[PDB]
Amino acid sequence: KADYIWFNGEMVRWEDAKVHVMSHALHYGTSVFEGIRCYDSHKGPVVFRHREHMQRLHDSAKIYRFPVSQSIDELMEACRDVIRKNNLTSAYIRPLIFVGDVGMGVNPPAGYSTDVIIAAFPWGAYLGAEALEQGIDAMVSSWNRAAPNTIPTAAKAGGNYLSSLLVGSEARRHGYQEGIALDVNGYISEGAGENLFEVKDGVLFTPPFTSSALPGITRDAIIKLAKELGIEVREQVLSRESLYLADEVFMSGTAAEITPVRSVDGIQVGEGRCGPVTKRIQQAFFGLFTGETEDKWGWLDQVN
Amino acid sequence: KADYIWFNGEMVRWEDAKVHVMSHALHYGTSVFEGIRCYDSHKGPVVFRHREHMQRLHDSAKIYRFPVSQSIDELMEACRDVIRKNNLTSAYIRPLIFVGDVGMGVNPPAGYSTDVIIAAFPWGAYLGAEALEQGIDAMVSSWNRAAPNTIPTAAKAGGNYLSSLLVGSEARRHGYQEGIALDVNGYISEGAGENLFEVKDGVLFTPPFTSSALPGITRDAIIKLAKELGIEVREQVLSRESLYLADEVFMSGTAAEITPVRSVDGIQVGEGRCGPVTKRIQQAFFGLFTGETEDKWGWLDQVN
Amino acid sequence: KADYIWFNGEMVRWEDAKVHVMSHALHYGTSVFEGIRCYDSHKGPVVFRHREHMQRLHDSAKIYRFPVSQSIDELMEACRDVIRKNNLTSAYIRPLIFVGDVGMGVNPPAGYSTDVIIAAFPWGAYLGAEALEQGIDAMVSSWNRAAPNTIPTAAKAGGNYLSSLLVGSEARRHGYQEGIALDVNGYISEGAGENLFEVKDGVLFTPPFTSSALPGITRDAIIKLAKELGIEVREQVLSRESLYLADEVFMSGTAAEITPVRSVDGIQVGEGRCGPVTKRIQQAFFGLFTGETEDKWGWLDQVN
Amino acid sequence: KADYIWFNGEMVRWEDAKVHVMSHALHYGTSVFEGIRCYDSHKGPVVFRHREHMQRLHDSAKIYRFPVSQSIDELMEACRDVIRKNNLTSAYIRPLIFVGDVGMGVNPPAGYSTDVIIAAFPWGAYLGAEALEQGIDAMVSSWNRAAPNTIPTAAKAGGNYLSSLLVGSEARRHGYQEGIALDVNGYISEGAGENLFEVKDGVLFTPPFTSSALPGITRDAIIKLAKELGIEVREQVLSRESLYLADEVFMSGTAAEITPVRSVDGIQVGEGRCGPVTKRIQQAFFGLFTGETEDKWGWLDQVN
Amino acid sequence: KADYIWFNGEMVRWEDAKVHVMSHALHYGTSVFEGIRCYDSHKGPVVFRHREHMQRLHDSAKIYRFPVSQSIDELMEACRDVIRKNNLTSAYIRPLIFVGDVGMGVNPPAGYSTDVIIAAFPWGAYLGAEALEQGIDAMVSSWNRAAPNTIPTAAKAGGNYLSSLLVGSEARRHGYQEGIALDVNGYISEGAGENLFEVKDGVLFTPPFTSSALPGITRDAIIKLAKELGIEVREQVLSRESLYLADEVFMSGTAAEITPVRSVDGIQVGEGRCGPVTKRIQQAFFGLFTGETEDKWGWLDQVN
Amino acid sequence: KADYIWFNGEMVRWEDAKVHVMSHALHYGTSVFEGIRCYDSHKGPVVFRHREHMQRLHDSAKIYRFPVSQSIDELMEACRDVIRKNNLTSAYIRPLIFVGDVGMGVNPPAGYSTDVIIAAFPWGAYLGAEALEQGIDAMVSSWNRAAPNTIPTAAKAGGNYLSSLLVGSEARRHGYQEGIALDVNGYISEGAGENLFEVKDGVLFTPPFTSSALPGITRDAIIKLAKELGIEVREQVLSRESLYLADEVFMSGTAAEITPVRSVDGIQVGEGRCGPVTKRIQQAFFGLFTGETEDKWGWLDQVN
Ligand SMILES: *Cc1c(COP(=O)(O)O)cnc(C)c1O
Ligand SMILES: *Cc1c(COP(=O)(O)O)cnc(C)c1O
Ligand SMILES: *Cc1c(COP(=O)(O)O)cnc(C)c1O
Ligand SMILES: *Cc1c(COP(=O)(O)O)cnc(C)c1O
Ligand SMILES: *Cc1c(COP(=O)(O)O)cnc(C)c1O
Ligand SMILES: *Cc1c(COP(=O)(O)O)cnc(C)c1O
Ligand SMILES: CC(C)CCC(=O)O
Ligand SMILES: CC(C)CCC(=O)O
Ligand SMILES: CC(C)CCC(=O)O
Ligand SMILES: CC(C)CCC(=O)O
Ligand SMILES: CC(C)CCC(=O)O
Ligand SMILES: CC(C)CCC(=O)O
Repeated sequence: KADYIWFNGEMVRWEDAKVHVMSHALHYGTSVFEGIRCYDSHKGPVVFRHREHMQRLHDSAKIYRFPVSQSIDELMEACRDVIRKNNLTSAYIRPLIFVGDVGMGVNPPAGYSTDVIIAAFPWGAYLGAEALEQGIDAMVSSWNRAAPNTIPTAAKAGGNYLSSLLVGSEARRHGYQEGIALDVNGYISEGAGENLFEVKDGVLFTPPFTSSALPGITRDAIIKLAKELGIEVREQVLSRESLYLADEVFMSGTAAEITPVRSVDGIQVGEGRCGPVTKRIQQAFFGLFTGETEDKWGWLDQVN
Repeated sequence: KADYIWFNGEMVRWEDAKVHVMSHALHYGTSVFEGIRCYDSHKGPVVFRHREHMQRLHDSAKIYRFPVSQSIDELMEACRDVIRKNNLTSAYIRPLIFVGDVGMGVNPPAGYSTDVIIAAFPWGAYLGAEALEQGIDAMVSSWNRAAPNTIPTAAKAGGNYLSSLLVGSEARRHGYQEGIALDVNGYISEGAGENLFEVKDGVLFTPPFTSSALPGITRDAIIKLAKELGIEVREQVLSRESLYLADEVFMSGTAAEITPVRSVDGIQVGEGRCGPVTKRIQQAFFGLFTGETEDKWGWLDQVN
Repeated sequence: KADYIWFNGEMVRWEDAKVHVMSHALHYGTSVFEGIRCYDSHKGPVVFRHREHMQRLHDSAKIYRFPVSQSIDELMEACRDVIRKNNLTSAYIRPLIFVGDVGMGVNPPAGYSTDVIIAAFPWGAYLGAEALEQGIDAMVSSWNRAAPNTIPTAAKAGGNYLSSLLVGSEARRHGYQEGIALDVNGYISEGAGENLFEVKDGVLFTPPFTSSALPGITRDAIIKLAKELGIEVREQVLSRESLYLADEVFMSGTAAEITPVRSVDGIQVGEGRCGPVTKRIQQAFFGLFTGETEDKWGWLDQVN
Repeated sequence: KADYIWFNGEMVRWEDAKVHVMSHALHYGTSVFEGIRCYDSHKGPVVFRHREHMQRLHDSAKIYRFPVSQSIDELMEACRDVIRKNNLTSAYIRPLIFVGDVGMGVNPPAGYSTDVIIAAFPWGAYLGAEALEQGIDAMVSSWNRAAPNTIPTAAKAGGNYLSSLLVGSEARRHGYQEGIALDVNGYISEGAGENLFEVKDGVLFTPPFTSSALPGITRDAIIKLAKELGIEVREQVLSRESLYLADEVFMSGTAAEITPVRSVDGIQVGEGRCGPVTKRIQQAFFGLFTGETEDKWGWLDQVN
Repeated sequence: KADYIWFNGEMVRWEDAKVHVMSHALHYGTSVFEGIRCYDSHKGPVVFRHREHMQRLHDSAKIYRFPVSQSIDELMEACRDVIRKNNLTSAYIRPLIFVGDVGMGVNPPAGYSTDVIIAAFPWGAYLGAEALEQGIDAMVSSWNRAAPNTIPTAAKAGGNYLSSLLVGSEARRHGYQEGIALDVNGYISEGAGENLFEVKDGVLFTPPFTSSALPGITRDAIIKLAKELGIEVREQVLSRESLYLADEVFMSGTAAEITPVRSVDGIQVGEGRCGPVTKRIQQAFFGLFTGETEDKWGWLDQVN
Repeated sequence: KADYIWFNGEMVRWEDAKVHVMSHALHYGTSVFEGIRCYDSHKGPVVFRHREHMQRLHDSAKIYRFPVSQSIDELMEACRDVIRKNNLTSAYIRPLIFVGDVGMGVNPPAGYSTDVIIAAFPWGAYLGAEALEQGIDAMVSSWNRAAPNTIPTAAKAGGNYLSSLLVGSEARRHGYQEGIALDVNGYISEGAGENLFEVKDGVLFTPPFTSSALPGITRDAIIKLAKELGIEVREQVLSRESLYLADEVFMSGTAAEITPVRSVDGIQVGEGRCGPVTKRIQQAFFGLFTGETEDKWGWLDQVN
């Protein structure tokens, strides 16, 4: 929780950010969202890969043809505003575009417009406080992720999350911290809400987008950092068994950051601790906020 | 629109039926809903297959493990209440169970409870005023319906509708009234929001639930009425070409009722008008509210 | 070979029935055809299920949207004409509608019309003289039949036959008489150019159309005859192994008529001879031309 | 149209290039063909990648086991002959090998031989005169391309085109210039008769042959030219959504040459005009016939 | 354990029934087996559906082309002998045909013969003592059963069980008594080593063999018993969610007999105890050994 | 055959290495094995990639959760011992870990242990004496290899071989030396018991592990050797037709070593003899045992 929320152009007090119960998105999952993080750094509060997330918000809405009034720059300025306004140095930002109080027909009437919301608030490690250091225990779920030409997995839309709910809850019900989903073909897709990486003989592996895996921005950052460290990266389809044969395995995401996976299905991964390559990558990633890692791509956007 | 909405046990003015913008269902599609119809009949206002719809509401919530405080009888009494309170003789009722203002984690915290809403209001023919008589022009969509073990198609959940949105909007964008989706295997599934039936040589055909088709209550009623009329019904997988070789084809649903399909992909179906078997079924269905058709199953629930 | 061929409305001498080498169908497989048989019977020459084949010719062209000038009755009269004209008592008739000398673009220009041809000539048993009595040796091919929503298997079109060529030639190259194809899922579809039936514990089994099997008219006749004989018929998906466990197995088609399969992949079927149920069915089928079997459906069309 | 056509070794007047209506290829799609282009250049008339096309003609025939009497050099000499004989400086050449007047059995009798035809004539831009400059509007088809082990997509055979007909006609029926087909898995295959390329962040992307995409010779030329220009090329499986997120997208083929795609499914691609990378490639391609681009591979075959 | 084992025609003492460690079956899973039960009844010791099991033994070996020296009658006689010789009144019999000490090449040399073994011994309820009365808790496995045309699921061969090991161990590792596997399409196949049945609205449902389910002999008996009791049986494909919506669910097998399933994935089935229809079937089944159920089919084979 | 076999830590005479007929592995395919080769070289008897094979033995058992008492070093020491003890200078070693005489339940009781066996003996070329020089004739099988998430293809387990038996026996039954299997998608997987390679335009191609191909150690060696020779290697999915268009094709495996394939399905590959690239690779491979090829990786383990 925080003080204000940007709602359609104006800062509104948290308690007043309400919407009608007949809002389209509540009944039909018609919304698109993003997960962005603001980190306190050596240059003060900074939003990580800000433009890239806002660009993806526009891309997700474009696929579903949701009209967006605000431009990427407007959304970026609004985001910074929310952080200053709430006096946050570090936080989790949540942009949400949704179809509001329009008719009850599945297809909204021509000429309608969407409601936009940007909320910021402090949020710790998604998979746990000690998760980044010690790693987590994952389980391969019995539920598969969406098939290729059904519900576009490249779009970060609300309705998609019924799948993540099923995958993740099943893992947690059995004592695990997160669940790993396979696609309809039986290959590794990704975790319930985070991308999956494997390390084998010093080489980094990740499933392509065609494995029903969302084009993670953290995923993209890791691939670029790895190339700077001189680590070979291979984007290819991975079998289920590969999880038991890999030297290391970890998950990535905005909320999950970079979490090591110490075991899968009760089978220990390597030494059962955070691996050496995962460590190098974590150090290089968090080094961006200390100044140890040079921001060569302009991933740090100053809030001021 | 109407005057009141049942919200968590009490009648609230329509305009005051608001919910926080950080409600789980707005971000993750975590909601379950129903479509029920109240018809003005020879016995006064009557809710069609009321218990069955409320039973399915509980079933959809059960699959996702959403806790429901209200029993089927409570929900039924609340439904009748909304209709009387709003002075409606005929209307479309919309029960909605959703995960409210709880955390932002995909998996709701233990001990949470859902919010329930029941709204009633007048609503005409989903596919058009003259649709029931003249029929509509459908198009086979380029988007497929959800694969079998991904997002359960037997549950009527909010997030599911991103698919119906894609299928339906594509058809309407090209001049058609509705779109027909095929499953991932290339077989007929159903319309964007209505079951599909075909008539060939006096025999009724419908895809099974395993074709990613939701277990329609109108679909079930039609199969039962058809058997009363002495019409053979075959529940089997159907190829795409069957739509072009069928003597008749129609759609079923609570909102769509029984709508004839006069053409598919520009190819005329039979005579290009409502067929004889579809006619028989329409008369038998609507006859329930006139008294011509005996309600042998107890499908009519008096509102009083 | 015979004397005349019906070509676009007029009887032309066989040798003169030529068409330009730039005819669309030669380059793009754009043609639809039928296989019909005329049998010498107790009522004289009679065409078997004449209207049904002509109706299917129209259906196949309809799916591909090929314009057909002739009506079903015109085509039927033309067919009878060809048989009388050539003095045939028994023969194989071959109706062929194809896209002729039009442009070279894949999609023919609007307003074009198709060329129609009807040729009749004597033709023995497709799988061999002794095949109907002793049976044949079949082999399951390594090539699969067309997937569901790619090239419609319900249409009897020319281009489809590249598949039948592959399936059938492979079997014959290895010493077998015919090849049996599986669909993309690994279930039994049908032979290269004939439907497949299995007999197990007195029950008849056949794959549905959804197994990429063409809706055979001989197949349909057998199903109806079987029901008259009090034989249970089950139209369901069949596994590959079922061919080794079945008591009997046979193929059906216009050209192949009813051919028993004595072995599959070197594994003998039952006694390695024509089975009892297959025999009953053959007797009932050929009995239609002797008068022993009453033509209750009007399958025999007199040529006069 | 032109004056002569090479038919089985000798130049025949166009109007006399006839074949019997009972030719195997008319009924069973048993033919293999090529699309070659002759360009007027700085070195006079020149056939683009002549040997490669004739080599593929032999390869397609080899897969189906069609006997070819003519060697690659004979076919090349005959091709040049047709161009000179018809006084063409620029034209579209169409080599066609087909199973002629042999029996009516699906499998041709042993010892048979095929008929060969080579026709040349002027032909403009396949997708339109202004298509190369302005680009076209494409639509993702509801029909999928052939599954992997059914009808070999690597062979350019006649029967294959029933699929291209379905995909292309559907697009044109809805106001689009061309249709893009997905494979049975739901991934991008290619256009109805042209390969598909996408540009994203300066990188070129194309589906592999395993996506049911024919090994285009223009496709191969573009990949080689791109590498000369220092553009990274990635041959990988592509999701349907990628078409909406791509900076640029274009089609390639002998008849279509290099056509930009300005929109897909009503969604604008980048700027809605020919993109910068597509431009570079177009200039480099057409530069071959001006002398600006050095023919390092020996792609230009002088007709003389 | 017992005193003797029938080994290649002769009664050998249990302790001496050894085979070389280089036996083909030990390295390549090349064996076929059966599970048969001998019950103490009102007619004394009786082997349940003896011939049917031995017939299936021959069928499984036939699929793999393993040569069997003994006829069905000899194997039945041998089975009865082992039961008498070991003084058993009730027991579990295990016939096993395997490729013995032959070469190390995958394909055994021509002219080889198999080794046959028949061991009998007392064996309680597979899923537990109180499992038949109380029911068990099942879990849907993350591992799928063999695809249709890979390793024939209709054959009861040794190598198949690597799959059952994976499915069953996963369930037991999480606190469940048995695991339920889905096929590659995402539909219900069966338990790790027992067929699956569902009861909904008084109707019995079971997946067909094409769902990668072995043709259970107990399954076949239940279907026939149910028809005697006037219970409708439907053999059709079932979705995963159906397990949560079913009134009752139970498993069948020789070793498992008829075990009720009180919960699936933590979701209670009906009342959480053995259901009414399951009970009727159990009573009818076990009634065969008391005389209450008339053996109309000749399922009880006297040992003497 | 040889004199001794290492059995659970002790050298036992060949004839005495027996196990009970009720051993779990005999009935359920519950075993894991390796194929290793000892070559007579310039440094004396040497085991090729010894550690890698023993490492994979542990990996296969780990996937199935079979407990292994011996460490990789103990197994390597045991392997060398057997070779010395049997006075072998060149041989084929066969390590086999299997579930022994434990209960008859599919899941072995907790606390059980496995039996380990290591047998060594002389063994010639798997596909024939002159196969390495002349090449073999292969056939594409009608049986497909295991689907992705069913029975893990990355594990070299006993039960897997029912598939290899079917694929290989079918080829041999038709006059071929080996069969090539496609996966469930219709793409090339590998031979019945050896990996598959293709050479096209001087480039090496091999299917990835996700094509249901086991991670061959010989396959891995060839890829590394090829990179040393400056030959481009591409690990990608391959279509069936690619076998007919390839310049060269060969198989790899411990027992098969490097065997050229001169024809596939009766279609000659290239020149019909061992190709140039295959030859270079063979010479480089066998050169390791002569000293001509430097062992840069430490692949040769001295027996002493
Ligand atoms: C958002 C998301 C991720 C993480 O992506 P980032 O862009 O790295 O935040 C991973 N998986 C799924 C399913 C997601 O929706
Ligand atoms: C609700 C629904 C239907 C219609 O079902 P009824 O129970 O008859 O209202 C059809 N298809 C989908 C996708 C639906 O959600
Ligand atoms: C025509 C055909 C048949 C036979 O059908 P009939 O209508 O019985 O002549 C069977 N299979 C295929 C592939 C066919 O095209
Ligand atoms: C011929 C063809 C192409 C274009 O290939 P080019 O060799 O470049 O002429 C593309 N797609 C299909 C289906 C084709 O047949
Ligand atoms: C043997 C078996 C069964 C049970 O079959 P019964 O003939 O009833 O003993 C069920 N499932 C599998 C996988 C089996 O092997
Ligand atoms: C063992 C095996 C191979 C060969 O692997 P190598 O490690 O090279 O011996 C190939 N295919 C299969 C199916 C195998 O089991
Ligand atoms: C809520 C998360 C599962 C998804 C967005 C993120 O990674 O922040
Ligand atoms: C909007 C509709 C598709 C909802 C279901 C119904 O009420 O029929
Ligand atoms: C030629 C045949 C394979 C097909 C048509 C028929 O059955 O007559
Ligand atoms: C008509 C075209 C699709 C043929 C291929 C080409 O010439 O490009
Ligand atoms: C272990 C069991 C699954 C074997 C088969 C049976 O007896 O039911
Ligand atoms: C029989 C062989 C396929 C076993 C593995 C090998 O040694 O290559």
